[PDB]
Amino acid sequence: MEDFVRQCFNPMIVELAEKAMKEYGEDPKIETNKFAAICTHLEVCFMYSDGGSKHRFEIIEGRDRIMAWTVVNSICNTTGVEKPKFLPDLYDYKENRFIEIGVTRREVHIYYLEKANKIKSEKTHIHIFSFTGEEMATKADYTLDEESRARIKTRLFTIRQEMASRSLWDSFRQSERA
Ligand SMILES: [Mn+2]
Ligand SMILES: [Mn+2]
Repeated sequence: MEDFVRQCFNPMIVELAEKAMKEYGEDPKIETNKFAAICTHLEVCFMYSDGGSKHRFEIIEGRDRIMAWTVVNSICNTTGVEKPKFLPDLYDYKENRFIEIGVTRREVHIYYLEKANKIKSEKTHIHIFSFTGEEMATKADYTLDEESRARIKTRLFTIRQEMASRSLWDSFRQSERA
């Protein structure tokens, strides 16, 4: 799986994932499913931010904590949107709302509720993807066009298929915890 991750994801995503794991004392060479999951999540966030009009989204995920909060606080100050308790993933300048993105190995509805429960926000939009083509977004409002969403859904399916071909998928699929 470590070899899979390093050949599947671009070096910027892999570096960010390694850093995120080491910040919690986790070794990417040992907790390789986690390594894969973090990379997938980052890749989805960046894909999502590329799917709108130029300048539609601000990326928050993947930034160091200080810069992430600087971005969040700046946006809150200039738009008056409520300050979230936890860092979200993106800000949507069109809809004027923060976005929390999730990618799940279980099922989109359970992950959606867990995420709703964690952030406890009246205002932050949630969008969840699976590796088998399901999605689930707050108020069935999927933000992006069918084409952009299809690209994300296809990418995750492709990752799943590659894992399966290497006999990595069944361990990976069963590795997410409530
Ligand atoms: Mn995040
Ligand atoms: Mn997220």
